[PDB]
Parts: sequence; structure tokens; C-alpha cells
Amino acid sequence: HHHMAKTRVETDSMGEIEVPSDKYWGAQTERSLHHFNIGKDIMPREVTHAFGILKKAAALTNLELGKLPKDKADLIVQAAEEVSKGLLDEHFPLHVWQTGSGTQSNMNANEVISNRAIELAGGTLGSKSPIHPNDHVNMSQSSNDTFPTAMHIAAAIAFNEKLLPAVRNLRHVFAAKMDAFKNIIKIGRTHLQDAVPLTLGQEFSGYVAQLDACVHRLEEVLPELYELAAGGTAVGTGLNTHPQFAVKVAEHIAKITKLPFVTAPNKFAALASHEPLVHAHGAMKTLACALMKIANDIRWLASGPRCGIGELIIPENEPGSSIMPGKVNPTQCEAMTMVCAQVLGNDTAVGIADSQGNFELNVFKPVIIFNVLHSLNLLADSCHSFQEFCAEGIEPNQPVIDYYLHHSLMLVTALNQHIGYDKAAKIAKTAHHDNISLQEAAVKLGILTAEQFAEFVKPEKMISPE
Amino acid sequence: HHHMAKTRVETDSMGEIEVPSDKYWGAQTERSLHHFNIGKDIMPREVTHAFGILKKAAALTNLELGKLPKDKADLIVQAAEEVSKGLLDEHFPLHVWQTGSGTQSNMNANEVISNRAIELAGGTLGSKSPIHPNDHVNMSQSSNDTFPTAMHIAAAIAFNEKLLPAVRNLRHVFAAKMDAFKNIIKIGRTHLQDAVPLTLGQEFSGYVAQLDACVHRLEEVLPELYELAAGGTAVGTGLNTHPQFAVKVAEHIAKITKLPFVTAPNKFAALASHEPLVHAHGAMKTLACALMKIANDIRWLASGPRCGIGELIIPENEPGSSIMPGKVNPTQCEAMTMVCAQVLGNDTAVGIADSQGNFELNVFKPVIIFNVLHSLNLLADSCHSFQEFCAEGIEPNQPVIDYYLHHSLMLVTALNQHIGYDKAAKIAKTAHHDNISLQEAAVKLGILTAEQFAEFVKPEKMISPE
Amino acid sequence: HHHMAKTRVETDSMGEIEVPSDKYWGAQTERSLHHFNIGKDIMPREVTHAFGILKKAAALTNLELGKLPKDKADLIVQAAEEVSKGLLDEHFPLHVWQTGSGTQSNMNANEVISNRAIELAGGTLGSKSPIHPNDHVNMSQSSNDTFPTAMHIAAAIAFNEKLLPAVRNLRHVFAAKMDAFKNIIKIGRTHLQDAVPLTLGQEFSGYVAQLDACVHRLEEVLPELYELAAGGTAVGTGLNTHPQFAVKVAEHIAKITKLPFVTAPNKFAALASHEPLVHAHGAMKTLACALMKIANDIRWLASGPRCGIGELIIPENEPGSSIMPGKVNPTQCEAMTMVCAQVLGNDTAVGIADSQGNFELNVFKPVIIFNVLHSLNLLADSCHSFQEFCAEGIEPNQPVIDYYLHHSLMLVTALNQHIGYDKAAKIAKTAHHDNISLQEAAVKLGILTAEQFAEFVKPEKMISPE
Amino acid sequence: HHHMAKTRVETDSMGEIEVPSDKYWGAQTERSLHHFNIGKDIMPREVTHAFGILKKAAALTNLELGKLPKDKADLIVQAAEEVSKGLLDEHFPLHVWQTGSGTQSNMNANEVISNRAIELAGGTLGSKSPIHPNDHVNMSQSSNDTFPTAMHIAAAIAFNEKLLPAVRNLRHVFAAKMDAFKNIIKIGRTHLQDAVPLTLGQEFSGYVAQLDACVHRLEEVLPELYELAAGGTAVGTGLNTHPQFAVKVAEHIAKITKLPFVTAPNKFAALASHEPLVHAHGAMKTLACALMKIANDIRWLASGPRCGIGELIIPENEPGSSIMPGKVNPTQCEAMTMVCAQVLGNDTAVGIADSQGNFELNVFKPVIIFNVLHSLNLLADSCHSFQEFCAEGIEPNQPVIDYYLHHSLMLVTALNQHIGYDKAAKIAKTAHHDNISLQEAAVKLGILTAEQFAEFVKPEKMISPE
Repeated sequence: HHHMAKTRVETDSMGEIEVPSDKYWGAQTERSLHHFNIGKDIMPREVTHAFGILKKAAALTNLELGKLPKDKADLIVQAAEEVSKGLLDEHFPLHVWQTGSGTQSNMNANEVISNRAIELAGGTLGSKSPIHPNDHVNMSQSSNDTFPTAMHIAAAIAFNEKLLPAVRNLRHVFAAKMDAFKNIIKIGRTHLQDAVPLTLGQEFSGYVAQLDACVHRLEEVLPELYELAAGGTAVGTGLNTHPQFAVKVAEHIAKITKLPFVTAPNKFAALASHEPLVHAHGAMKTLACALMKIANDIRWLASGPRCGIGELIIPENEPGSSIMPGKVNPTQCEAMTMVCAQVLGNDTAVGIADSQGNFELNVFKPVIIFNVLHSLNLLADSCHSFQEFCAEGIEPNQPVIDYYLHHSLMLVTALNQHIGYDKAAKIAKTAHHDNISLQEAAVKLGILTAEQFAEFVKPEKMISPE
Repeated sequence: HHHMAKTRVETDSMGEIEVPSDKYWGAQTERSLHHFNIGKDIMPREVTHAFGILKKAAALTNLELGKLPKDKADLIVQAAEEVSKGLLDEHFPLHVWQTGSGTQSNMNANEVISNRAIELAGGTLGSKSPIHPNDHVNMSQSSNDTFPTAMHIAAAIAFNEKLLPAVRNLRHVFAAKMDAFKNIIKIGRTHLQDAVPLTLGQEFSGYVAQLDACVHRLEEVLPELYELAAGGTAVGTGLNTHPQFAVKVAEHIAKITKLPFVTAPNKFAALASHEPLVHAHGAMKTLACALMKIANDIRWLASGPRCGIGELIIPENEPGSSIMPGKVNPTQCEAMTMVCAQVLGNDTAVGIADSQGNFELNVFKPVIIFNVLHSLNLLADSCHSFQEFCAEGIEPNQPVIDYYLHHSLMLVTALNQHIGYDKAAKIAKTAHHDNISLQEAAVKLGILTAEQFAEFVKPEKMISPE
Repeated sequence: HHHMAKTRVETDSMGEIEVPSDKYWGAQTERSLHHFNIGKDIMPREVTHAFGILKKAAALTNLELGKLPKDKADLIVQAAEEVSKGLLDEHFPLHVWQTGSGTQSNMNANEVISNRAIELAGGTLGSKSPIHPNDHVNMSQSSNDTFPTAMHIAAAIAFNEKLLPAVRNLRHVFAAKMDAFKNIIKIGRTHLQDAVPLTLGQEFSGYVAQLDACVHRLEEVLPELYELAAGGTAVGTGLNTHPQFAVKVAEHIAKITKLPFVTAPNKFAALASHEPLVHAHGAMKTLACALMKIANDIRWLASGPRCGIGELIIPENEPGSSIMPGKVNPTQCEAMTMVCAQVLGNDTAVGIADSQGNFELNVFKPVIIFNVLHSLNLLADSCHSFQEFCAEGIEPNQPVIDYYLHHSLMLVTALNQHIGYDKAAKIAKTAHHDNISLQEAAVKLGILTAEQFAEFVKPEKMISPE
Repeated sequence: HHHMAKTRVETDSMGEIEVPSDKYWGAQTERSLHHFNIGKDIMPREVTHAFGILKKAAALTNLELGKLPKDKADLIVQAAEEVSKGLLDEHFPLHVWQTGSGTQSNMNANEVISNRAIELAGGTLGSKSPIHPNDHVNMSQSSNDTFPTAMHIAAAIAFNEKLLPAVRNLRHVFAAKMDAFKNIIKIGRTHLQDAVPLTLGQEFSGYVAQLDACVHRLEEVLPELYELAAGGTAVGTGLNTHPQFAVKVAEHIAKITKLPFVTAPNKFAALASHEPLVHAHGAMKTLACALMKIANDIRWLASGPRCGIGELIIPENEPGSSIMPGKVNPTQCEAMTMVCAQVLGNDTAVGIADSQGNFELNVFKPVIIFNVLHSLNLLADSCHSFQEFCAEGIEPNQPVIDYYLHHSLMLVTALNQHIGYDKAAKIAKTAHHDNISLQEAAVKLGILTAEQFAEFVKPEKMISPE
């Protein structure tokens, strides 16, 4: 192994290893990079930032418990704050496809925070003095209860700060369009066939209701994620931690994040299984199922400009051609529906990985959180992009909407109570056979005048019960 | 088409069709059987029974609204009660793989209830008099808002009466075993490797906590399922139903079932999408992920009798061989883990089908409810079978548990505070090299007497924090 | 346990058990029914029939090897032939969710064939004389190498006799429509937007090519399925079978079926894993992905009759209403697309189950073959139904096809070489702005006469390279 | 929008846009980055390199057809060679979650190759002179037939050069271990229970056979991938390309790659669907199912060091602790099994995306190739890492293997032919009851001497047929 850049010597129990001088990680992170260079997927930075939160909270807890000297605590807190702010993300090189407990990324956090703290103290990086990655930064913690804590911190923060606001904000654009479109009457479509009318606002209200329900399902995940594994140590018993550490470290994490993190009531389930994250992903899967449908309705309704449906007009954002006026490819719908297919696959992966726990520890932890955060960021980013570059600009093509409404055969049942089923069916059959409107067929057959037809067939009286 | 058995003539708008005389379905059910003979999967009987509930509630509602005469209402209610009790299930022959709105099974219910009601009145089956399948049994309803109502009734009743009790009951067997095993100390296993100890009760407490969380996730689905589509009619607007029908029919369904069914606040989402059923299935998927792990722990811990782990003993229920004493194949674990694999696949199918709605109607309704009820019955039945024939009979193999506890190298860290890390590591290395116990190595090296070892290494002091 | 019907006493190593007198199964099948009453799914009858084939072949082999007397062989062959013909399927009551090796269904076959053979000999059912279910019907076989042999026999026969012919036959209907439609020019659609033209025959040729490729992928599975596990006995070594049994029994199975069954070259992989069946299901998944798209194109192109696309007309098979002329719901497309969603979920289940083998035996065998045969029958049946009741009757709506072709803006690039890009773009922009055709805009602007437009814009010259 | 770095002005039909001066992409790539900033996933570099191959081949073809001047061809070829060698990968910033046709990445290739070619000619970047991204680099190509060509080139090259060699090489390490272990007799395990013996070589032969079959399934994909969409242009007809372009460009791609690329016989299926890539992913899924099982056998057999199975010893690669001798966590098995879970989820995503084609174009192309290449690289990299750091170092723990072999009860059936079933069963029952070996029980009961037992029970005579 070699590095073009200058290196320093670090040590672990396997001996010396050279580490790039401008990086803060240590011997074990460097050594592990050599053995787990699988794929391109770097551990998600939300997990790195959550490790910063955990290590800060641990230092404050160990200080309060009298275990960690104030001067060492202050240095660790300062470095862990930089980690949690994302300022040291280039020092976290490990891939997802690592130790299944995530211990390697826990040690990456310990080594980075130790070496940055050593630098803040004016010491020699790699010397483990005055801040030792295991003895100080990992004090009262274990190889097994740290990564699952980072998983739940990362997922809960991302739900609250990124995903739920993105879905709420898209819902309120659809609601604003719903209100704008509340008096536009359009033809229904069931089984893809022409059907009785509804307003464009009513149809958009379905999307609003779908998104409302998804918001609620995502919120219902959060209490499970607020429960933290920290304090279970190696197998769940808390052996070799302080009797107060589990509760106090969660108290500090709650204070740091202003979210109601608590210690997990059952540490054995918290280490041996990850159904809270299966549930988090399942709620995201329900959102992908709703978004697939909503995005598909928008692109089908806007299809054209002349040989599709064409009831809606969407904004064009990629360059067009002056020789192709009216043509708009629905590229935000395409990105969103591709995201939705990915989320349904990621949901399969998460459930498979969760099902594979053995005894005291599920060792599929990195792939579980990787898929949760991948789906979350894809969904949130696509909601935001689809909102800005498609949904906010949706407009009705009123002449097309109106054409379908008054040229469909489906309004004919408004005639039954006036002329009877037989005469109404005759009007519809003649309209269909002669390729004319219901009104034109009624006049042609001498059954109704045009004024009688307009009195009897009022679409605004066909969008609610009697 | 032909029937060995005597037939009667029925009619629909395509003409005459012969229907077996001893069956209550009518022309459209018979005719559809000829076009949708796909697979072997008959529509689940819970859906049939829910149609009975809906049609009874509809008749009572239409009677109260003055639309349906009392004599016709009474006959429909009587026949619909037989349907809801399962007494007419042989008259529902249609397969899952039918019209994607489920309208064919709605018409199966209308025809059966009409012909049975005609028989109760002493009339001629097939005559549609005095009870017409469309004009009376389907009064105020539509082809599109009836099957989704049956879906939610069936799923909510099955959750409440079958699945949730089965999971609760399995949880309490594991809790009773947890209590029985609370003082049995065993070796932990992490990454499949020997680890620090925990009690067998603590390990079973993890399973108890997993099942508790699953119960809660399944309960959280129910409010979505209690909302019913009935009253949305063809496209969600309620055109061609009574303005009070949606609310009153749900009131009657709630009274019949003693569950809090209500009309859906948004009929457009209720017809165009089925995320409540995606969510119902997702919660079942979390249960499958937990059960896979629990069942696998039980069969691995009981593996043997001599060359596996062997900490547990499970009951034998299939015949054994007197020449193979001690051997027990974990067949309830095998059936359960196969069920869990099926549920994870069914969850993929449900999300795909839900994602495929278009405009005013999702027309994947039968496959969605088919998978929900299939997974539900597999999970509930396997919980019950695994409980009765495996979990209730789990016993510890105390000599094997004890052997591992005192022959593992992992208890050596109890020595550090007395003799130091170096001497403790020397004891462990000698034990490993010489294939002897930690106590034997400590004595062999002259570092500890046996009495000193027993004083310093107390597994009962190694299962909690300091 | 009890039975309304008369019973006889049977015995196994757990004692006496009552078995219905009119059923041919024995003690172990009855006893197992009491422990594995999970779900409704009875082991697929193709597996039962394949057990008949295996047991006939085994009897002929054991006769040839001198192990089985001729009189006993003849009786077993006669009963096993009845099993393989489906004549005894009501005597196979066990569910899929059984012993994960499938040994319970192997014993169901042994007991049925033994008791039917005893009856043919005039003996006492349940006495195991003169035909013993284990000592004669299971002679030279094991509990573990029999069900996987039945799996491969069932799957290979079903591929050859049912699935592949169904797909080939649907392909040739689409090819016949392709030929009929080869001169009908229609507008292309890309991203759902209007695009340059192609013939309806060219578009159908895509479906033909998709089905051809699927046929090839399904055929490529077969050599893996022809390799049989029989002869591996308990763990793959062949301990306790005749050195010639594995090869000779496969020779007899090949002769019975007229398919090239052979003994598996590696019995350890044949018992410990089932990737041939994962591959069989994966090829079916590719067919589901193609059929979803083909069925969706057909229903979208036929959507209407007036407010959708409407380029195609499909046959109506469920009763319509004289007041709704022209309306045809695409119910065969709906059943097919629901089947396709199911197959994608079943594919997830099969891969999960296959991944879960341990050591010498994968004990997820029933769920693997259950999903393979479920997907196979759904796909084959839906192909046949969709062919008969939809594809064979597809017709073009030529006036609608022609309207789109000549009212799209996309043909304008045919003008560039005659009038230049600028004038062509001006024609398109005016057509779009004024809601008129390209020809009308060209005339309106004085750029072209109508005769010049017709000379320059020839759709029949726009469906191939220069 | 802004850039800290110096920028140049580029133009598209939407106007001016600033592009970083040190980047080779152009207006449309920059503008699209602003609209499709979804997730972190950059289009896989294999697709970028394949675009280099396509654009080189296109330039050579257009030169041969007389359409492209030699001086412009030479410049494009030079720049496209740099792209195909990976030398310009920092100039391809677009994400997977883009236009569903992949046209945006096609234009990224055109703009990079144009601007690099302009630089090679000494011109002004952004001027589109002397090399125009559309008029020259995209000459004879379309927005829709280019990305699918890159998909197939990338996948076929990656199969041949990376995935298949990685699987073959892992197979031959397992085969070398198989040969080394051919005389080591161990206890079988079925259903996780002790079973009759087999050699460790026989058990490893199962893994070898599984990998051989997977190699064959992966090879069988390749003929589908060698067929290329290039030449189908917008909808499959080849409108607006040269009649010889499709065949000649594939000829040039075959010459460049030394792989047998050919033009696709049906361009409509090639644009409208992607079952070749579903099949490619399905074959990778079969490999994930095999690897999950193989990796699990290795980690279970090596579990310990004292309270698991412990028949194998694996190398330790992460630092251990001198106080935990003998303990080795199976971290390569963990990374591999996590990869396998990911591949099963990715397979679900690929099938869903492929099923969603409409009319002339499937617009899920980026997510399909993203998952194919993600799964491929994870599988190939994990095979290589698992080979180097686990499989090559697998050793038997012969004392543990031997202990199980001679202390299992399963060898007792070797006694039946000498002492009868009854006496053999008595020996087994006494051994089990008294916790002693079969030999000790036989002696204790006075049934056999130790020498008689050793003569009658020879494990080397128990691993094959009579």
C-alpha cells in the first residue's frame, strides 16, 4: 500500500500502517479501507453527522458521570461538533459494504474525533494522546450499540427536517391547484374509458388526500426511531457501561437535536433487529406508490399536444425546438416514477436484510440504513424538483377539457328522467353511429330541441348526489 | 357450454345463458366464469362475507331512506345475512383474476342474494322478481364503489378477529417462557461468534418486544381501513346515489360489525388508490421480518442433538425413529420461515399493483386484497401452529447451556480488575492454545487458585451494568 | 380428532390414528394434516402427478435391479400411474406450508400408492401389506431427494406442455395482426407525446419480438430442470441407495415423460440449493414484464370511446348497456396486468426462499415450487384468455388513426428540405397557435398550396431510412 | 445560478448559460443539472465510457458514408477515445434521475466530445465550431436510440471483463479447497440437525457446482446484450438516419470492443422495452441467491471459537485483541450477504421499471442500467474481496470436525446389518440417554467390543452408494 501524499504512521493491534497526513482517520479506518473496497457507496453522510451527535453526547455524559476529565471532554465535544456539522465529511471514506455491525464506521468516528481533538490540543496526530479513540471517544460505548444509535438519529432527523417538509410542501401546491380548478368540470375516466364527470379540483383533491395520508404514515414511524440502542453494549445487557449512561446519553442527544430521543426500553430487540427501519421504509414505500400514480396522471393528462389526452399543460424546462411547438416531455414525471421504482426495490432489500438477524445482533445494519436514506433523499429531492418544475406550473387546457366534456357519450343518462331510458339510449346509439354529439343526435332524431338538451344536461348538476 | 347437472335459464343484456339449478348465482356470474378462468384462486371468502355485510347494510339504508319497500328489504337482509355467515360460499365461484374493479364479484353478490331472496319469497329463480339483482340488491350502489368497500371490511375484520389475537397470543407464550427462563444464564452470540453472557429470559425478551412492536404497527393500520368507499359511486362524486347513503350505509356497517366503520372523507382517493391496503400489508411485512428471525433463533438454538448449538429442546410432532433418538426436525420453524418469504414477495406484489392506478379508479383491486388476506391468513395460522406445536413446548438444555457458559473464553474480562489485562490475556491465550477452560488455564499458570477464579468470575454479575 | 365419515385405523411410530375409509392416504399424512393446517394452499397437483411419475420409475428401477419382486412392482406401477394421471388427486390433502424438505408430500405419495396397490391386490388398507409405503414404495429413495425430483419434473413438464405453447400461440396471433396492419400508418408516441410515424404493423412487431425473446429465455431454463436429485439420498452422497439407482431412475423418468431427464451431476447442489427454479421463475418474470407493457399498450390504444386515445377497438365480452354504446372495458388487460404484478411479487419470494439454504439441504422447497407453478399457470392461463377474448379480436379504428396522423404537428420536418427550417417552423407554430392542421397553416401563410403540401408530406415515405 | 470558478458563456435554444471554464460540458448539460439534482447518484461511468465508444463508432461510420469530413471525424474520434478511456469522467455530472430516455446523458457526451474536439483544433469552447455537438457528434443518431445503445455496450463489457472473471476466479478457489478437503469426512446437517456424513470436499463441490451454473446463466445473457438499438432513431423506424448506419455503426462498435455487437433485429422492441437487461439482472439475482447460501455456510461452519459449530477457521483481517484469542468475526461474509440482499431488491426495481414501457419508448432507462451496474459491481467486488480475504484462507478445524463425526448418533445405522435394527437402536438410545458415544454405549451394553465397533463403523465407507 502507498500514498502519493505525505503520510503519518498510525498503529493498531496488527502493527503500523501509513495514513495520509491531511486526513484525520486512523489506523483501523485506513486498514479497513484495504479490505472493504466494494462498490462505490460511501456510508451516507447523515450517519457520519449522527456519529458526531452521539460522540458529543457521550462525552458530555461521561463528563457528568465523573469518568471523563473536563479538558478531554471539551476537546472531544469541539471535534464532534465539527463532525455533526458536516465539516469533516471528507474524513469518512468507508463504504456501506463493511462490517455488518457498522463497527468500522463507529471506529472511523472515534479516530477522526480523536485526531482532530489532538490537533486542537497541539499534539501529534496518530499518538492517541491526549485523546484516545477507544479509551476516550468510545468511553462507555461498544462496537455494537453505536452504529444502530447513529442509524436511528440519522433517520429520525432526516424524516423531520427533510422528507416530511418536502411532502407537506408538495401537498400544499396540489391543494392550491385544487382550489384554482374547483369549478372546471372534466370527463371522468375509469378503466381508462370515458366516465361521468368530476371537477378537476375533485380529481386533484384525491392527490391531496393521498399525500395527507402519506404524511401521517411517515409521522407514525417516528416514535420507534426516537428509541436508541446506546447503552446496550455488546449483547444488550449493558455490561461494561455505567448504569446511568444509557438514559443520560439519550437525554443529551435529545437536548442536542431538540427531538425526543429516549433510551430503547428493550436493548435486545434494539441490537438484534431493526423493524423500526423496516417500518420507516414501508411508509416511504406507500409514498412511492402514491407518487407513481400522481405523476402518471399528470403526464397522461398532459400528453400530446394533439394525439394524446391533452387536458393539462405542464412547463417545459429543457430546451425545445422552434419546429416542435406545443411539445413538452414530462421529464419531472419521468424522474419521479423512476425514483418510485427504485424505492419499491429498496423496500424489498430492507425487509430481506432485517429478516436475517441471528441471536444477539443483526449484522445487516449498513445496508438497512443505506436504503432508508437513499429512498428518503430520492423521494424528498424528487418531490421538491417535481413541485418547482412541474406541479407549480400545471395549467388546464380548457378548450380540450370542454371538448371532451361535451362530446363524450357519458352525459346521456341526464336525459332518462325527461325522455325515458329508451329514447336516451337511442340518442346515444345515434351519436355513436353517426360520429356526432349527444345534442346533435337528439336534434337529428327530433326528440329534443337544442334548448331542451341544454336545460336537461347540465354538467354542473352531475358532480354530486341528488 | 354445458352442465351435467340440471340448469335454469338466466338472462343478461347478451342473451340467455344456462346456470346450474342448484346454484344461486345468475347470468353474469356464469358468463364471466367463461372468460376469467385464470389460475385456481377463488376470490377470498372474507371478501364474499364482507359483500354480505355491505348488501345487508345497503338494504337497511335504502329502507330507511324510503327507496326500498319493507318486504323486499326483509328478504334481501335475510339472504345477505346468510352470505355474511359463510352459508352460501359455494355460490361464489369467480376467481381473483377478474375485472380489475371487482365489479364481477359485486354482481356475484347481487345475483346470489337476489336468487336466494326470490327462493325465500317462493318465486322463480332467474326471474329477477320479486328481488332484482341490480335494481334492488345494488340499489344506490355502483360497479366501482362496492368491491373497495368489501376489501376494507374484510381486511379490518380479519385484522381484529384473526391476525391481532394470533400475534398477541404468541407474544404471551414467549413472555411466559421469558419469565420461566429469567435466571438461566447463557453465552451471547454476535456475528455468530461467542460473546458475553445474557439470560435466556433476556434473549426471549427481545422476541417479546419485537412482537409487541408488531402488534402496535398492525393496530395503527386500522383507522385507514375503517374508512369506506361506499357512496363514491362511479368516479367519486356520488352521482346517482342518495345524498345520505354514504354516511348511513357506513353507520349500518358499523352497527352490524361493532367496529367503527365510517365513510371515507375523500372518495376520489378511496376509488383511485389503495395505500391503506399497502400499509396493512407493510405492517404484516414487518411481522414476517420479526418472525423469520425468531423462528430462525429457535431452530438454530435447538439444532443437534450433538453437532449443532443445542441450547434448546423443541417438541417432536411428526413420527420419529427409535434408531434416531434426540433428533427433532424444526418443522414449525420451516413452515413459518417459508410463510415469511411468501409475505415478503406478496408485499412486493401489493405495492406494484397499488402504484398502477389511473385517473378515477385503480383497477388492480382483486390482486391487492388477495395478497393482503393471503399473507394475513398465513401469518395468523402459522403463529397459531408454531405456538401450539413448538413455542409452548420449548425447554432449555441446561447442561449444554452451562457447558458453553463455562467453557467460552469470553468471561475472561472479569479477571482484568483483579490481575490486570496482561495476566487475563495470558490466561485466555493459554486456554485457547491448550484447549482447556479459563479456570484450568489460570490454575495451570499458577496465576489463580480455583477458589479465586470462582470468586472473580460470576456470570450472574455479568448480565447488567456495574 | 374425529371424522363424520367411517374411518379405518392406521399406524405410525407415534401410534394409532383414524383415517377416513374412503381416502387412500395413511397415518403420517393424516397426522401431519393436524399440525400443518396453515393457509388454504394445497400442494400443487403438478407436484402430485410428478410424484406418480417418480414412484412408477422407482418401482421399475428397483424391479430391474432385483430388489423389488415383480408382483409388488406391477401393483405399485398401476397405482402410481393413476396418481400421475390425476385420478387420485383428492387423496393429496397436505398444504404447501409443511416440512421444508417436502418429505410429508413424499410420504403422502407413498401412502396413497401403497393403499391403492393394497386394494388392487385385495388386501386390507392400512395394513402396509402386501405393499409397504416405506419399504416398497419408497425403496432406494430418501426423505430428502424425492420432493426436489418432483419439483423439477413438475416444472419441466409444465414449461413444455403448458407455458411455452401458450406464449408461442399468443405470439402468432400478434404476428397475424402485425401482418394485417402492415400498411396502416399511425402516429408514434414517445414519453407519451406525439412523435414521428410508424405502421401499426411495426408497433405490433415489437410485441412479437418481445414474445419471441421470452420464449427463448424460457426454453433456456429447461436443461437445468431436466437434472434430477433422485439418488442423492439424505445428504447427497447416495448412502443407502443402489449405485445404479440414480442413473436408472432418471432413465425411466425420461422414458415415461419423453423428455430428456438425467441424473444431476452434483447431488449436493441439487439438495442444498434451487437456483434452477430461481432461473425458471426469473424467465417467467421477464415474460410478466413484457406482458404488462403489451397489455397496457392495447388498453391505452383502445381507450375511449371518445376521450382517450381510441386507435384500437377491442371485443366486449361482459354484458354492456344499450345506453352506453362504444364503451368497452379492457377486462382481459386488467386480469393480465394483475397477474403480472403477482408474478413480480412471486419472483421476490422465490429468490428469498432460495437464498436461505443451510449446509446439505435447502428446506424452503414447497414455497419455491408453489410460486413457480402459481406464476406459470397464471401466465399461461392469462395468455390463453387474453388471446381468445382480446388479441384475436383487435381491430384498428382507422378514422381515428388517420385523424391523429394528419393532425399531428410532427410531420412538419418533411417540409425542411423543400422550404427550409425557418418556413417549416413557421408553419408548425401557426398550426399550433391557430389550432389548425399543418396543411391549413401552410396554405394560410401562402407558403405552399395544398397540392404542394401533399406532394412533400407523404407518411408512407416517413417510416424507414432514406 | 453562479460559479466561484471562471465561466464561459454557452447557448441553447433557451438562451445563454454560464458553464465552468475548466469543464467540457455545454449549455444543455449545465442547464439540466439545475433541474435534475435528485439524490447523489451520478450516471455510472461505464455508461459514460460506452458513450465514448458509440460516438467514436458513429464518427467513423459517418466518415465512411461520406457525411462527415475527415478533419472533423479525426477530432471527434480523438475526443471520444479520451471519453471511452475514462480520462474525461469528471465532465459527466448528470444524475441517474434524469430524462427517462437518457437523452440528457447523450447530450452530455455530445457536448463534452464537441468541446474537447474544439480545444484540440485550437478553437473557442462553447462556439460549437468546428465541431457541433448535435450536427457532428450526434450526426445520424437520435435522442432515443443512443442511451439504450450505451446501456447494452456498458452491460456487455462489464459482464465480460469484470463480473464473469470474478465469479470464475472464486469458483476456482472453492475447487482448489474442494480438492484439498476431499479426504476430510464430516457430519452432514439437514434441517440444521445432525445427519449422515459427507466429505468436506463433497460439500465444497456443491458450492463449485452452484458457481458453475451461475457462470453459465450469466453467459447466456450476452447474445441479447450484443444487439444494439443504434439506428432505430426516434421511434424505431430509422427515419432521418442513413440506411446503412445501423449496421455499420454496430460493425464499428464490434471492431472497437472486440465483442460481437450487432444491430438489433427489431428496433421497436429495442426502444420500447428492456427485457435483455431484466434478464441480465435476473442472472445476477441467481448468483446473489447462491452467494448468500455459500457465505452463510462459511460463517456458520466457522462460528465460535467454542460455542458455535467451529468446523472451519477463517482468516482474521481486522485488528483483534490479545485478550480475545480465537475469535474471528466473518466480516467478508457479512459484506457479501448484505450485497446479496441489495441485489434482490435491485432485481425488484429493474423488473418494475421494465414493466412500465409505453408505446414506442420505455422511459425508465437510467434506473434500469443503474441497478444492473450497481448489482454487477457489488457482486464482482465482493466476490474478489471474499476470495482474497476469506475463501483463499479457509482451513479445517480437524479436531472439531472429527469430534462431531465420532460423537454424532447418526453413524449407528452402520450396525444394523451386523446386530440388527433392535440392537442398533438400543445402542443409540443408551448413548443419547447416558451422554456417551455410540461406541461407548455398545461396549457398555456388552453388545460389541471396541474392535468390533471400529470394524463395523467406518465413515470412509459411508459417503457413497454400496
